[PDB]
Amino acid sequence: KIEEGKLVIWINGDKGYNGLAEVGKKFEKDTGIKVTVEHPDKLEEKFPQVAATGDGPDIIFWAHDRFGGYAQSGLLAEITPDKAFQDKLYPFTWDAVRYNGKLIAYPIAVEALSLIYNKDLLPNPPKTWEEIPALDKELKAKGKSALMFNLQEPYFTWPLIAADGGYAFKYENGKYDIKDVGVDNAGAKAGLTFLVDLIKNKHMNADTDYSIAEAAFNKGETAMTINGPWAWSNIDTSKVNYGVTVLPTFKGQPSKPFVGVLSAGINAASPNKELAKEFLENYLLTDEGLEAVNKDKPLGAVALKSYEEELAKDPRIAATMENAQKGEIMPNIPQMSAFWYAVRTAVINAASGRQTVDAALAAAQTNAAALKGNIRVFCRIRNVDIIQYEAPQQELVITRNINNNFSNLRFLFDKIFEREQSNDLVFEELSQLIQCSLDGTNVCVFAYGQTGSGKTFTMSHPTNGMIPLSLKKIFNDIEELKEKGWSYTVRGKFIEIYNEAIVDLLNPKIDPNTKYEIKHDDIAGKTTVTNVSTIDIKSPEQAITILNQANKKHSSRSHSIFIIDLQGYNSLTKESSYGTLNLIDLAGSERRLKETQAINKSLSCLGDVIHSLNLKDGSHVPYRNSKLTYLLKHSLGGNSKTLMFVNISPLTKDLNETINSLRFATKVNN
Ligand SMILES: OC[C@H]1O[C@H](O[C@H]2[C@H](O)[C@@H](O)[C@@H](O[C@H]3[C@H](O)[C@@H](O)[C@@H](O[C@H]4[C@H](O)[C@@H](O)[C@@H](O)O[C@@H]4CO)O[C@@H]3CO)O[C@@H]2CO)[C@H](O)[C@@H](O)[C@@H]1O
Ligand SMILES: Nc1ncnc2c1ncn2[C@@H]1O[C@H](COP(=O)(O)OP(=O)(O)O)[C@@H](O)[C@H]1O
Ligand SMILES: [Mg+2]
Repeated sequence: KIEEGKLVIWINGDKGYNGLAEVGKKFEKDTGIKVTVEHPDKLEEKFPQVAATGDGPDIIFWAHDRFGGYAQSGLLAEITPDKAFQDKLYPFTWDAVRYNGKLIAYPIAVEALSLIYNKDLLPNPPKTWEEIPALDKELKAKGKSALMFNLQEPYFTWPLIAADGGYAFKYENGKYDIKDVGVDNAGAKAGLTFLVDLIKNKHMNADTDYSIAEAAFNKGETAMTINGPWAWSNIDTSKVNYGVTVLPTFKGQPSKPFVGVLSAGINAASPNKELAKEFLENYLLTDEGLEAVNKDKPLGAVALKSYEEELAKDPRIAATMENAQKGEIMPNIPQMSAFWYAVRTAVINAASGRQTVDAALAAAQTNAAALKGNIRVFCRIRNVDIIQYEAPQQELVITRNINNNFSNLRFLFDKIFEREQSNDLVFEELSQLIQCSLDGTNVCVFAYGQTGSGKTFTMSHPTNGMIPLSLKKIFNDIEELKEKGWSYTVRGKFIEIYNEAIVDLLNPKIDPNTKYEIKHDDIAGKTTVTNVSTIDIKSPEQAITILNQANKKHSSRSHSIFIIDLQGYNSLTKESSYGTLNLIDLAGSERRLKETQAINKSLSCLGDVIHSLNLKDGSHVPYRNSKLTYLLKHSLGGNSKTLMFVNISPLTKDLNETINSLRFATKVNN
């Protein structure tokens, strides 16, 4: 638990935490209340984790964008400033920390990105992004470079991506429309394409991160960088004469940075809430409190009117607010984290050359929007006492006549297939996902349910199972894409997981000590299993034959995984792609004890993993916990797409296992 009678504070490592610690010392000196300031890594991810338990800091600092999520999860206390105190802060800063009509944090300062330039290398910085390549060539001839900035965090790249029309959520009326996302529109593609072109032309390096960019600029090696107010003090102590100015325009339009309000929230589980308020209102949010923090790392444009007025003629702060005015305040809705995770992955994938700009943003768009989503769950009622069900719009309602009362259990699916609806109709939901794989976005297709429910019929029917149809579709699409300069190779692996052991179902290695280790490349997001044999697929018919034979050999008590790797190269654009389609026929889920124990653990872990992924909020994803999830790690996370068929029997006698299956389903569908 949290210690009553103390304050523990968490703030990010890039802010002036030593200055903040000074404030805590004054608070301790006056009140006897000890204040401890900490800057743990990934604290914005740890907070929701520990605070869910009733642990964590009394006070948490972060930009306002994260706080809506915390509030929706009940992790924050409503703050209670009176009107005399509210009047001391700008109204627009109070707006940033209001969620569902309630104030959920104290606003501290307004932050936006600006262009920072070396006045000696570059007396007249470029007004446009478009000039940068030529400027870089000139500087390179003096052993310098034009621009270096953090490319790992979408916060830094977004202003360019937004310039020509990109946006997170359409703003119409009160509400941000979580169904209208602007991540893959023409504006966003244009911006990201420009960024990627800079990298292709060697004006920037895909690997550049915060530390690299900072050392480069502060050492006088690059002429420009892009950063926020917190970075100024390190430049002050450097030898560089720098200026802070408006970001470059793109296609004549201003870059639009996301505007953040550094905010301080109170842990709902703190037994120190009144003390936290005294500290925040009477010590931090004062001229002297803010100056202590500001002198450590600059805050930007502070929320406190008196001190803001005092610093207003600082040209760096003026530049900050000009860029701010041109950008947009960040939404604080829980969905923002989904947005950020999605865009982070897209940018990294495009910038590194692993995926085209279009394909990267397409996948991020889907992950970030409340539409079809990344994880799709379907119920398939096998064709056939038959249970009494209705499938209204989609909802499954099962009615039991429990001697002698009427029970109605309800379950919500993306779609429900039932009597005689063919494999060809079901495959229409998987069909468009094939193009995703060809574009390098990974895909998993699971069939789940009790033995007899129809998993293998769905996945492996020799004419129209999901496997044969997927192979058929892949080859059709590959042929069409030749017209656009693409050539692809198709490789398959067929493996089985039984009681946690991997068996190559194609080439069963003979050495008894032969190991099948799952080995990830967390850089490229690739995975191989040591010693599993791969076949080069020349036709669907060929692969289907091999798989038919490989089967000629228990299946109901193990996972069967068919892994198709798609590798493309385009001779016209010189681009590359690597995508994986995983087709999984799961072990039966029905309730030999070793088998049973292992299956339950595996299936339960699968559900744990999918559920967390669906929260898209950064909760822990325990891939290690099973060979299945560990194997499929890089086709489950990121902007990967998953399809889950929950197969069920229509027989009254199977009602209990059907209900178990259906309950698993609602867990993974969120
Ligand atoms: O697993 C991947 C990574 O996940 C973690 O980072 C996430 C955050 O959890 C998300 O909250 C989000 O971050 C946003 C952030 O919310 C937003 O306020 C802004 O961050 C600025 C910040 O306002 C500013 O004050 C200053 O500190 O710089 C920040 C940017 O670095 O923008 C963020 C997005 O870039 O998204 C990220 C993922 O992109 C985790 O921390 C990472 O370690 C992890 O790699
Ligand atoms: N939707 C369906 N329509 C008609 N027959 C089916 C359907 N699903 C399964 N079957 C039949 O039921 C039997 C058992 O199905 P199967 O796919 O083996 O279940 P599981 O793999 O889940 O144990 C198979 O012989 C199959 O032909
Ligand atoms: Mg089967």
